Amino acid sequence: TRKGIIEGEPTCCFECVECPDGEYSDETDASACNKCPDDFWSNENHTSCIA
Amino acid sequence: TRKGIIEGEPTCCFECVECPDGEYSDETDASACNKCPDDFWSNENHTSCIAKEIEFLSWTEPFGIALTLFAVLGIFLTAFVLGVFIKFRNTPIVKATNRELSYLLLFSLLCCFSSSLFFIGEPQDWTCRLRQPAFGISFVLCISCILVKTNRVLLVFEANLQFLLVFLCTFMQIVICVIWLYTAPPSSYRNQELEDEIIFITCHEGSLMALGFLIGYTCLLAAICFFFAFKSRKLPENFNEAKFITFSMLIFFIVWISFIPAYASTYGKFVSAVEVIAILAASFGLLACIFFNKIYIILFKPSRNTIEEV
Amino acid sequence: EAKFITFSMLIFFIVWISFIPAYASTYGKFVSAVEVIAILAASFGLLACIF
Ligand SMILES: CC(C)CCC[C@@H](C)[C@H]1CC[C@H]2[C@@H]3CC=C4C[C@@H](OC(=O)CCC(=O)O)CC[C@]4(C)[C@H]3CC[C@]12C
Ligand SMILES: COc1cccc([C@@H](C)NCCCc2ccccc2Cl)c1
Ligand SMILES: [Ca+2]
Ligand SMILES: [Ca+2]
Repeated sequence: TRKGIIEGEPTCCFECVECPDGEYSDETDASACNKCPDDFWSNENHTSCIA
Repeated sequence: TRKGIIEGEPTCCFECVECPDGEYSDETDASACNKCPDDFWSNENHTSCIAKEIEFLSWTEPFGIALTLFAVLGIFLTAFVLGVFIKFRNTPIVKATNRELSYLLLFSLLCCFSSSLFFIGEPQDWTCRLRQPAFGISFVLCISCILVKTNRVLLVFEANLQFLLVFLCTFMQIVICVIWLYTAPPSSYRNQELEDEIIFITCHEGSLMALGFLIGYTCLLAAICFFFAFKSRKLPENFNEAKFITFSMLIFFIVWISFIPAYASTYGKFVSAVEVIAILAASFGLLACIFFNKIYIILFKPSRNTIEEV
Repeated sequence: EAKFITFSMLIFFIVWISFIPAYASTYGKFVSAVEVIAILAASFGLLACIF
């Protein structure tokens, strides 16, 4: 999951937005969703890459 | 495009990240992506909601035009043969084989050819309710006419009656169709489980059990016809019509056994096309393998149109 | 062997035409399976009818 902006609120106030398919997030409090490399795709849970 | 937080930097500072596929952003400076609604999909710029493409076997698709052309050819050929038996109604060849059965069979072949047309176009609820029953009933009526036209078949039932055989053989499958259409009728089903940019229109059979009974009864009748025609093929009665019935049943089985892999391995609109082809093929087989020879003798080389020859 | 030649070529045409709506819209292993089935059906039709 990535962080999303609530406009009118400080930067520490974010919402959790599911990563789109093909993009993974393997960390906690990651700003953007990381794209999988070539010949690789995001899991069902979008947490890493599987070939 | 949407705004993305930079680590350690205030809200005013943000990175522009293009909208994911499927979602769109209409207003500028949007903090989040909005999923396109149902029936709608993201455009090429992720800014608008383009209606998802609707896929079905179209009448203007090359497959649709071609299969309609061939079905119309079959209709014209069946009308041709029926008109030839009407013009030379009382010639010995038309008289020998029961001509009322011949008209019934040709009407049934017209119905078989016309049943394929219920597979081209956008599937409606009544269309999906009518598709399988129509071909099933029409082709069972054809097989029944052929089954009473062969030999050692009228006799075994007797131990006219021709219409009794054809009526029961069609009526059992009509009962199947009524039970199916009353209990679990088919319908039309918009699928989004295929490619997500497309809504694909299917027919939803109420139960594959009723479809299985329909197909199995249509196959059992043809198998009985083939089995009885096999033991009569050497007879030259009615211009070797027993061996020509054998040929028609063999074509039926070739067409409907080459249909299982063709149906299973087909995905998308063209699945309906598969069915059409099979239908057409079977019908054509029957027509030719039952009629054309005789028709030739009726119209060309009429010297064989004698009681001795037939 | 007129009927046998005729039915060999009928099996050929019928099998290959039934697979036109499949070959037109399919991808992956199913394409190769379609090709193998068509080849095996035409070959078996010739073998059977002729011999
Ligand atoms: C829709 C498309 C794909 C099919 C087009 C083929 C049929 C409409 C016609 C064209 C050739 C016809 C065949 C041409 C020749 C014969 C020979 C004929 O053999 C004979 O025993 C006749 C003997 C004689 O000539 O007196 C039997 C019918 C048959 C198979 C005909 C059956 C009907 C056929 C297959
Ligand atoms: C073989 O004789 C027949 C008797 C009735 C109908 C038909 C054809 C025109 N449709 C088959 C229906 C195709 C089918 C098969 C399995 C599961 C779903 C579906 Cl959709 C042939
Ligand atoms: Ca504030
Ligand atoms: Ca700072």
